[PDB]
Amino acid sequence: LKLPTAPLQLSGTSAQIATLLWQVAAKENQLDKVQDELYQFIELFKQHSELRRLATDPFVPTLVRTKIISSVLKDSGASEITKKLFEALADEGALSALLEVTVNYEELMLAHKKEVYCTVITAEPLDKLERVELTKKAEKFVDAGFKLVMQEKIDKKLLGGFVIEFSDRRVDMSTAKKVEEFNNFVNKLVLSI
Amino acid sequence: KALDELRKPKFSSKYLIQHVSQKLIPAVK
Amino acid sequence: ADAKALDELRKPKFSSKYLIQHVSQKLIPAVKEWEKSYQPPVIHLGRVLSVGDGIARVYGLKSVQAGELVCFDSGVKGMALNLQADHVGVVVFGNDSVIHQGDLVYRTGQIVNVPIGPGTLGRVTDGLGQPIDGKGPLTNVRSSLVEVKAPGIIARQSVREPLFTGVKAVDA
Amino acid sequence: EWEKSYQPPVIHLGRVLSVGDGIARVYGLKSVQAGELVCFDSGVKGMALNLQADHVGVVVFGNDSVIHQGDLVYRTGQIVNVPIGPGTLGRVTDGLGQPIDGKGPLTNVRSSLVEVKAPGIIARQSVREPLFTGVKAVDALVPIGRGQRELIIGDRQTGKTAVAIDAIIHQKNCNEQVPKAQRVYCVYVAVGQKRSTVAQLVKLFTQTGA
Amino acid sequence: PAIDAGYVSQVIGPVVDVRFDGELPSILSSLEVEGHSVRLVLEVAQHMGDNTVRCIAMDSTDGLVRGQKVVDTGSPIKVPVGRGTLGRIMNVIGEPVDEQGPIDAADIWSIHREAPEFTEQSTEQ
Amino acid sequence: GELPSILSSLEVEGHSVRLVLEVAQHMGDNTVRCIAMDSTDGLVRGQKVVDT
Amino acid sequence: FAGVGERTREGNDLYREMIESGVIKLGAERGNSKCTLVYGQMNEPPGARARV
Ligand SMILES: Nc1ncnc2c1ncn2[C@@H]1O[C@H](COP(=O)(O)OP(=O)(O)OP(=O)(O)O)[C@@H](O)[C@H]1O
Ligand SMILES: [Mg+2]
Repeated sequence: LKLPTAPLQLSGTSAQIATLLWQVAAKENQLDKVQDELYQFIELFKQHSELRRLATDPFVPTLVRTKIISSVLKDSGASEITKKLFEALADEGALSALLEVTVNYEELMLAHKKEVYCTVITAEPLDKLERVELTKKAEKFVDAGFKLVMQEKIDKKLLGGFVIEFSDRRVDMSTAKKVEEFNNFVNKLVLSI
Repeated sequence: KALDELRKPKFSSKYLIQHVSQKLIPAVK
Repeated sequence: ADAKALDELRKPKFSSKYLIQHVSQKLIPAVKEWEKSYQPPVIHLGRVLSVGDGIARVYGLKSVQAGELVCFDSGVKGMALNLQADHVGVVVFGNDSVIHQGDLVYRTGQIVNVPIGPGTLGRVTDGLGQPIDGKGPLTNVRSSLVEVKAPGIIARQSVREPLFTGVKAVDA
Repeated sequence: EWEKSYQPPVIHLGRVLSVGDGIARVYGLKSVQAGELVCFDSGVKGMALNLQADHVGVVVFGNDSVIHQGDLVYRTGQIVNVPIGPGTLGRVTDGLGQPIDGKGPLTNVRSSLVEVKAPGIIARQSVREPLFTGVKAVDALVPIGRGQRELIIGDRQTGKTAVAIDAIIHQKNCNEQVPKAQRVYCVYVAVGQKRSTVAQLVKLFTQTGA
Repeated sequence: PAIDAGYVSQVIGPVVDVRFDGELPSILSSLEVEGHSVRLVLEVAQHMGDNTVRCIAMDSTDGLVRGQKVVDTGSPIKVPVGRGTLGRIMNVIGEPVDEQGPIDAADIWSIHREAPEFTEQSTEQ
Repeated sequence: GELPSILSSLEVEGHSVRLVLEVAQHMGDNTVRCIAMDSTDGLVRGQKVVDT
Repeated sequence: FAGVGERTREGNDLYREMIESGVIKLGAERGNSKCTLVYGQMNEPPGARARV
C-alpha cells in the first residue's frame, strides 16, 4: 500500500501524523476539505471548555474521551478522515497534538500549492518596470516552478538594489553590500600584493 | 490567550503514529 | 512547527463553520451523559497524578507556594518541592502507601511550619511537630517556619558565656 | 575581474530556538554542513556540530550572553579554517587564527582547514633525522626524531612545560647554525592556561629570540 | 507594561523559570520578582526555548507562586563600586548588610565582565 | 476503576501457579507498578488481575 | 575580602577585628577605611554563593 508522496519531509510524532493525514487526504482530493475541518477544531477549543478538557485533563477516563469525540462527530462534518483522526487521537489521549498537527499540515499544503512566500525590501518604492525586472530576477531563486508571492518593503539603508527574504534563505543583491564586499576585497587584495 | 494549554502536546506512546496509521488509512474509500 | 506558526492559529481561519455549530449543539448533551465517570475538575485544589517512592506528582494546585505544607485528604502532610508547569512535585511527610492516584491534595497556605513556644517544652514530637508522647496536643504554642534563614553578620556577637557540659574532658 | 564575476550568494538563515551554556539550538539552516562555521547576528561565530532532524546544535565561539531566542543564524558556507603561512611566525593568535598580541592583521598568510586528513602510508618515510631538544636527559636516553610524536606526561608541577620550552629555545640555537632547509619552526599551543602564564612565555621567547 | 514583565513558570529550588510573552531578557540579566517577602533577584542563565528563560535565584524561592510577576531590569546585577564601598559589608547583589545606611556609590558596575586582554597582561615578578 | 493502594496484594487471575503481585507505585494514567512474588513467564498483556 | 560560602561567625569575627584595628572605620571616618567586605556565607542559597 503506497500513498502519495509528501511535498516536504518533516520531523516526528506530531508532524509525522500530519504527513500521513495529508497522504490520506490527497488520496481522495480532500486536501482542502480536511484543512478547514482542522481549523474548525482549533476554533472549537477556543470556545468550549469541556472539549479542551478532553485534551489537557489526565483524569478524564479514556473510555469517556473516546466516546465524546465519537458521539459528536456523527451525522454532520465527518469527512471520514477527520472523523477517524480525532477518534484515533482520543484513543491515545493525543488530542493536544491537534494544534501542531494543524501547523505542519499547512506546511505540506503551502508547499503543495507551490507558493514560496517572499519579502523583497528595497531602498525606494518600486515603479512598474523595476517590479517586473526583479520578479524575473527572483524567480531564478525558487527551486521549482514555484509561484513567488513577493512582499514589498522599504529600507533606505540599502542604497539601491534589493534584498530578498525567503524566511529560509536571504539573497542580498543590494548595492550597500556590493560596496561592502568591494571594500573587503580591495583591503584583502592590497595586503597580498 | 485561552488556547495556551494546548501549545505543546504530551504523549504516552513513542509509537503513536503506529496507532494513528491503522485507523487513518483504512478510512479511505 | 514554529511558534511564529502556532501564534497565527489564535486568529480564526476556518472560512466555514458547518461543524462548529454541529457539535456545539451536541457537545453538552454528550458530556452530560458521562457525569458518573467525571471526577470533579481541579484548579486550586490538587489531584494526585502519580505517587511512588515517597514523592507524589500533583495535578493542579494553581496557587501553591514553593516549599509549602500541602495536606492529602487522608491527613498526610506534604511539601511542595518543585512547582512545574504541568504538575507539582510534593514530598510526603509520611508513608506513601496511603496516597492513591486521584486523591485530593489541599493547599494550606503556609510554608512548612512547626509549633514553637513555651508549650512544646517537655514534649516528645515527631519530625513535623505532632506529639508522640500521648499526652495530648501542643498547647501554649504558636506556628513558625522551619526553613528560616540564619542571622547575618551584624546580628551576631562573639561567644563569651561558657556553657558548661559537665564532662571533665570537655569542660577542661 | 571580481566585479565582472560577482553573484551575491544566497545566504541560508536559521532561528535560535534556545541558547545557554555556550550551545545554541538553531531551527532551520537546512543546507548546513557538519562542522561548518556559522555566524550569529550578534557577530559571534559558531560551529554546527550535531545536525539533527529538528534543530542544529551549534557550539558558540565566544560568550553566549549576546545570543537570544529567535536570533538569526547565517551559515558562512565554509568549514572551520585558520590562516596558515609564514606570516603567522612571530605572532600570538587565539584558538582560531585571530592574533591577540595587538600587532594588526596577519600579513602574508593563507586560510586552510583545521581538520585535515593525516598523510597515509605512501606519503611518509621513516623517522631518521634527530630532533635535538637540548635536554640531555632526553637527547641521550629517550631521543626524538623528526616526525616523531613524544608524550610529555607527568604530575601537576613537574618540569613538563620546561622540557617543551627548552625544545623550542634550542631550535633557535640550532637554526642559526644549520642551513635554511633544515630549520625547525616551532608552534606552542597553550590550551586552557592562564593568559598571564602565556604572557610570560611570549616574554621569554622574545628575550631569547625564539 | 505587561510585555517585559514576565511571569514565573516553574520553580525548582534555586532555579526559576520565567515566561516572557515578548522580548526576552538577555542571558546574565537581572530580574526582580514582585510581591516576594524579601527582595528576590533572579539572574537569567539560559533561554529555554518557548519564550521561557531559566533563572538562578539570589535568595530563597520559598513563597514563589506560579504566576508571579517578574520584572526585567534590562541589565545584569550591578553592585556599588567606588571608594564609598570601603568599610561597608555588601551581599551578592550589592546591598549593605551592616546597618550603616546606604552605600555611597561612585558608580554601579555589572558583576559580569570579560577578562583583560592578552595585551593588558603584566609580567612582573 | 480505582487503583489499589501501594503495598496491596493483587492476584493474577488465570495462570499456572498462584501469581501474587505487590503494588509498588502508582505510575499515573491508571497504571500501578507491581513486583511479582513468583515467576512472570507465561503472562499475557490483558490478563485479568484481582485486587484483594 | 570576598567571603564565599564560609561561616557567618567568621565574617563577624573579621569585621569586629577590623573595626578594632582601625582598618574599617565607622561613621564619618568611613572614608579612611582600607577594606571592603563582600559576604556570601554558607547560610546563603546556592545562587547567592555562586555570584558573590
Ligand atoms: N630543569 C629544571 N630545573 C630547575 N627547575 C625546574 C626545571 N624544570 C622546571 N623547574 C621548575 O619547576 C616549576 C614547574 O615547572 P613547569 O612550569 O614546567 O611545571 P609544569 O609541569 O608545566 O606544571 P604546570 O603545567 O602545572 O605549570 C617551575 O617553576 C620551574 O621553575
Ligand atoms: Mg605548564
